[PDB]
Amino acid sequence: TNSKGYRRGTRDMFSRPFRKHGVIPLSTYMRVFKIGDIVDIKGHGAVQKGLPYKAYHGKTGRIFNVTQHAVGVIVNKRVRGKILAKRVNVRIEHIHHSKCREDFLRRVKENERLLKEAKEKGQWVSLKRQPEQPKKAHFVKKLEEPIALAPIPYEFIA
Amino acid sequence: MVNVPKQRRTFCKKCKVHKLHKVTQYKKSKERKGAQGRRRYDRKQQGFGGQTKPIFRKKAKTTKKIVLRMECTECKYRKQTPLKRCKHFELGGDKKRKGQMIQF
Amino acid sequence: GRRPARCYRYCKNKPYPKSRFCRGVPDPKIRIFDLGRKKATVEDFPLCVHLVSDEYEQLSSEALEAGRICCNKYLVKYCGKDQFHIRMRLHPFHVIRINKMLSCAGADRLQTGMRGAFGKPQGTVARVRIGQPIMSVRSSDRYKAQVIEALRRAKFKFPGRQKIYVSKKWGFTKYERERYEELRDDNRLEPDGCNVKYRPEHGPIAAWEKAQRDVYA
Amino acid sequence: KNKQYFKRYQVKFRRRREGKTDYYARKRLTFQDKNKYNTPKYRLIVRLSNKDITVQIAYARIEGDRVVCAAYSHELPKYGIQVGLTNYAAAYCTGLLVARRVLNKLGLDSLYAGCTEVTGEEFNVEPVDDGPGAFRCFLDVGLARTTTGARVFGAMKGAVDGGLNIPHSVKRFPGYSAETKSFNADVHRAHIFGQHVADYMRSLEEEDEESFKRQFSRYIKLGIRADDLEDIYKKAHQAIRNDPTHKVTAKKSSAVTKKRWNAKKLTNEQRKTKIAAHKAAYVAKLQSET
Amino acid sequence: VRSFGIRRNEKIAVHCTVRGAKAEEILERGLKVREYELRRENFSSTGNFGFGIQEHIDLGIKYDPSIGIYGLDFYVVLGRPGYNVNHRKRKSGTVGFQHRLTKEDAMKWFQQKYDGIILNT
Amino acid sequence: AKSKNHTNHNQNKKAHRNGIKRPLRKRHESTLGMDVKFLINQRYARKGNLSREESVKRYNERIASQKGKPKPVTL
RNA sequence: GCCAACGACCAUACCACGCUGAAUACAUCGGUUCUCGUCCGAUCACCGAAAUUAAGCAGCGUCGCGGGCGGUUAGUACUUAGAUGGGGGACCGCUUGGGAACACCGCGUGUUGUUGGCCU
RNA sequence: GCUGGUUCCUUCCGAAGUUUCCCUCAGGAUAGCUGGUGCAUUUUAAUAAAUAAUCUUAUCUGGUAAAGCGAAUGAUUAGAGGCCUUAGGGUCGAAACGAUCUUAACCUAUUCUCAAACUUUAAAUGGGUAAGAACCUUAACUUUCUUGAUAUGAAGAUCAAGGUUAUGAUAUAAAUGUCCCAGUGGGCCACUUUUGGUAAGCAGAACUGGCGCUGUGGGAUGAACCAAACGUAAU
RNA sequence: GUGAAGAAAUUCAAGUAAGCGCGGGUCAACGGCGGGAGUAACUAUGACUCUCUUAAGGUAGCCAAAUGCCUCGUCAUCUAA
RNA sequence: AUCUCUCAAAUAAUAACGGAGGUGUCCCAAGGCCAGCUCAGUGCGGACAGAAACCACACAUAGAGCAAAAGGGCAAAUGCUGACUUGAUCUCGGUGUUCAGUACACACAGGGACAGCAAAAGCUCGGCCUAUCGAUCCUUUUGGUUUAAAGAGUUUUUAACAAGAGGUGUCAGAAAAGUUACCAUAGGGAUAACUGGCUUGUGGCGGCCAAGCGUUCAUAGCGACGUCGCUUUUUGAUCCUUCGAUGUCGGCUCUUCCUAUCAUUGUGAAGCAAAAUUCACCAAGCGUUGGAUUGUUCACCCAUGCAAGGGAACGUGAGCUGGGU
Repeated sequence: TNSKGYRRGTRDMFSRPFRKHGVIPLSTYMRVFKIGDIVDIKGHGAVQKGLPYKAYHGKTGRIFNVTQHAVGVIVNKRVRGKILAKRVNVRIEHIHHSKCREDFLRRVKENERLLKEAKEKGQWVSLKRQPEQPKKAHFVKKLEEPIALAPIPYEFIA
Repeated sequence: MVNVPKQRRTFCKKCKVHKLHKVTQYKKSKERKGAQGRRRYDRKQQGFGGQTKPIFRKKAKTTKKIVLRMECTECKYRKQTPLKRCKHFELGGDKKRKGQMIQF
Repeated sequence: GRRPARCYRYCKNKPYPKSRFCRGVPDPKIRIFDLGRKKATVEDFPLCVHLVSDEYEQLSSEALEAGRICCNKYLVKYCGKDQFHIRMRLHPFHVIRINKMLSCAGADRLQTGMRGAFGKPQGTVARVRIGQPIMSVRSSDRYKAQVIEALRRAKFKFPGRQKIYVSKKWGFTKYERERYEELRDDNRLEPDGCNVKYRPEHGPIAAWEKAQRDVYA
Repeated sequence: KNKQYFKRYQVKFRRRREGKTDYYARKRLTFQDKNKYNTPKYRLIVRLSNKDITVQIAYARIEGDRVVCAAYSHELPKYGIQVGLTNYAAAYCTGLLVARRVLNKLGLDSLYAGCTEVTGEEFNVEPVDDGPGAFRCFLDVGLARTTTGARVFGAMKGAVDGGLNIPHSVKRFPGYSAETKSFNADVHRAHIFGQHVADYMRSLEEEDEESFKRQFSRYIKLGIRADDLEDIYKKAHQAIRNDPTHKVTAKKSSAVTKKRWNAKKLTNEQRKTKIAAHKAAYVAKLQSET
Repeated sequence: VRSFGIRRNEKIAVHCTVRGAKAEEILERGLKVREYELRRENFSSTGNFGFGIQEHIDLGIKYDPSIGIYGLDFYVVLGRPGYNVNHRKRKSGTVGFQHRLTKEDAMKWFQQKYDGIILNT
Repeated sequence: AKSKNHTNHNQNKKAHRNGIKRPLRKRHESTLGMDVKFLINQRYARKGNLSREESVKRYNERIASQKGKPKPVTL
């Protein structure tokens, strides 16, 4: 008739994977984390010192205060319905690095550079993305084994 | 049973270091009037009222917590720190002895 | 107490498992699942015939008791007493809860108004899907008439609707009947109780070697 | 037995399988505070072997440890230490060696001369003001029991007498008897000068010639009598402070794929030709009788 | 266990180990009372062998009626040069098919020196 | 009685009527609950920012006091 | 082609067995006076070398176990979405789209970093 | 804190039966929803190089459907093979310790069927964040510091360079205060999901849409079905 | 009321009436008034015997009662029923 | 009030007197920390040695243990043993949960101070993490070297301020026994008894397949285990309608209707010689009684009868009666 409290229904949020138990690999303490960086939260089930609660595992947000061995992240939590900006402290192994900026930061380089090679030829930029267009009009030869190749059913008898 | 070793080296707030502190129990100090609360509950009660104030029934807790005055051994300062709720508690102890057969 | 199953004909819940503290449950005698010459090898019974279903039916276990003792008592009459292998392919691993009015003796005076609503266990059931065979009869090819007519009299004890496959299998193997022989004829299949062995190659050598020994010498 | 054992079993790491690290010091040493983001740790490895001890200063990184400088006791026959390379006193000069093999990289040679007269007192360095604060390091012994006066702490005693600021106590220096302390500094001056190795010989000069056919042989092959061992170890200290040349090498080279050598790994073709004849050999063993 | 009333932390039993320069004299003392043609098992499969003795006075000691008699069990573990690899803190590791001692390595070595037959019953 | 205690009908039609209200995008944000120095250090560098044009060039001439910085590339 | 120290990801590294291993090495290995620990110098601790490459370890072998990867089971099972679609009901079919999984067959057997070092 | 009533007409906007607390369960307070009244203003404000909410991109998370028991745990049918020496009957034998099969296990390779409180694997529907000038680099400056021999790192304050502003389609205007102003805090119905019950026009939840508040067309008939939402009229 | 300590308010101590506590009497005062086991030359039944309890174990008597659930008790009678 | 797994439908949230359990404590070590060692079990060995212990070598991915429920988690630990310990301390705010995005309470990330272990790195602000708890008022204690008692000084006293304690378990927290068939008011169809509706465990119920019985003979007549449907006057189940009122059992009287056929008319079948009977079909046209006891309905009993069906408006109280409640 309940949940309440603080770690309920975490038989699979903080379960370990198949055979990734054991000593946490030591790169997790070695990562550098800055202020304003973006970060994910997967609560690591083998470290009880300040897990995120279950309402923040899965959620990304911006660091804005780093300490000795934990980080104070800003995670958007939807309440009803006024989305709040939370201010969560978590440790390091309950955090990963985002990748969602990482593609864009290589798009900022190239749009700086696709205009840089076009700095000399002049024209023209064509910087912004497009979603998938229709392909074109082709024509395709068989050329290579003319048609039929002809699938026709016979699908029951069984 | 909760032993407390009757000495400990905790933080003497007056000396500003850790000093050796003798431990005790707080017990109670009865309600000696004229406290103003008695000096009132001795006039609201007085003639022709029929018991004005709540008489607390419905006792529910079985234990209480325990408070230890912890007197400083240098500057005789004291400090009241509680504990958890414990149903049996004797300080002084006869400290636990481990790996041991019951004898005779 | 022996509740009818006009009231228990569908998959109405996600299925009850069998706990390990609730002892006091009724002990059934649905303990028999294979009947006939269960010890005969694959070479003795090459014909296999299933009784395949047509709904997501939930079968009672009363019906499955009748469906084996029906097909035994034609095949010990019209097949010879050992020339077959009746096998239930389908186990009744569920619980049904029966809140019946055992409300005699008339003075408990709180019995249930709606207080409380615990269930009460009085048996099993067996759930079935479409295209899921319920029994399979492994026999010799001579009694093909005697077995496809034996299973008609197993239909009319089951609810629902059934369809009677004669297999292209070679008995209870996973193999096709002709494809059984081609893989059999040199070394590659080995006898067992009622089944075979599947490509004993990897590895490493001696299992290839010693199974090549005895087929040679 | 033990077949679905393998589907579920997963392995302790690599260097807990080899038995080399411990990963319970490794987390706790190399932890820097995550607000002093990337300034490294600079710990001090001391690893010892049957032949030759090793001291490297390093700091871990994501991609394996970086190493700033390393110094072995095998370099010491340059500086006059011919044999007896795993003494405590031979462990002293190696930790002395990197503590001067590394300050040339920083140019911290004008400052922090260190305890130039070594006698066995805990002379942690002082931060010389208005500029360069002293180099910092922390001890990493890893998998040796830190017992009172082990060989690994002379290497530490080499470094703090070299000039590197390491926090340490004395309780695992030799001869500081913990019943009861006994800041007896002078037993270092008998150990860091190696004299109790010599006084082991001076207490064995008289009993057995076969004792010299036993342990501390080959001092006899170099004529190393049991009297001048300090004079070796005094001379090293002023000669290690001459030149740590950092072991430059200009072979350049004889290294490449000589000679094959280590049994390359049989691709699937010649695997199959091995199986093709073996199956042909077994029927040939069967066609022999028929 | 209460079948014989022995209790947790009751100190029922005494044991002591001997390594080197005292094993090989105590065992031959224990072998004359054994009259060392000792039975075949007595031989664990890991190359180890131990035996029971009675009447412990005949191990070169006085009877001493103040202490009485005491029945003994012996157990001798053999090895090869190299088994410390199994039992070190740093770079440990197991051994292999050989240097692991078979039972025949323990029966030959008892047949070879000390000249006792193994009494293959 | 018992008809309807604890439902969610009409609960995200309400929460999507005066709608779902993203927070903000504030240029500066509160440093309330940050590391407390850190912030006393940045409160000391905020006062000492004195050179806009004047001393900001000058210390390069002080780098040439060691003819530059050949040595300190290490630590 | 290697070795040591220190690692990273943490089985393509693991396990079993068998073979090989120049040099650098590592070990194995000798001792108990000191430091030092132990019921026991086995473990640790400290001293230094006679023996050995047996074993560790390293490299490999095996239609090996496992684990890794790919095809394939499969446009399958399931599933968003739609109908005044079928059926007595279970349930099914169609349309619009997303689309797995065991098994099975194949193919791989660690890759690498920093620092010294050997060079068969 | 309950029953009954509560008196003009048009015009505009338009609900709730939920959350937390309460000697609270026919009531309140409390937030959500509502109206009013403003105000601030944008090359998404008045003669954009920037916001905002369904898809796309990129990237995180998940353990349900399916799958699985020749993976663990948990049930579990059937036989096969086995030196066996655990072996029960025996048997040739005084027993056999010589041996014979048999039968029980045990071990090996299988096999039938499963699981709200079982998992190796793992969907669709989904949940999070990102998508440029509040940017991108370059510089030397700053700091008492805790860390650091560039008295380097970090976080900043001013300069230098920057093309065409960095998916799509949208903008019935959006942003923000106050009055937290009125009412409400009995809900019912339905697809798909679902629990209790034998069932129920029964009981209880998840999602979306409706009814309540809603007329008109259709289903002869009807609160919810299917069409369609409604100023007075013609075509 | 009494004594004591204190600058006093006040605090302490002895003593402490009736009730209550302890104790005796009373039920034509309110009320209450038991179990299990084994046994008699056929079964049955239990005069007897064991035994556990309690303040006392319901005695004279009456009764399916206007009082007995089971019950329309079982037997006789009254009735054609 | 509170905790765990499930329900829960792959974020988080989600309900019922749904399912399985837990809590109101326990611990000076079961808290801290440094070092050392590895567990369940199996295997081979060893006097008294089976299940007997204990020593001993190999295997041993956690199948052990971690105060306790359940779940996660842990292998040079968080487990076992040993060293030394008091950080189970003092202070200031902030965050997570519950959330109104309030308070307790628990937890967490820090600053300051004082310390413990450790060679050091470091670790510690109780219990490896998720429960193990409590306002105001009043009482109380500890603290300043305190402020106030307002005419002024000193001392007692009282009060104030800060941190704890004494407890509200109905756990955001009144101080609280029954009865009314003598009754009352405000209301309620938000709520029972009563008809009607929906429902069928119960009631009642007829086909499929035949193991059978039927001397023989399956199906003249029955028909085991199955299996599928049908009726709702009882029994319930619900709570839709009615509480500013629908007269609530029966019997008497009197109507009509239904077949689920007891008898009669018309037929078929039989293990149908006649007689007697049984099975089945079309069939509701005419019948379906008199009495003893009981308030009852079914009830059984005497008697009539070639031969004594079952039901519908819970038919019928301004129709009666008033025996039952």
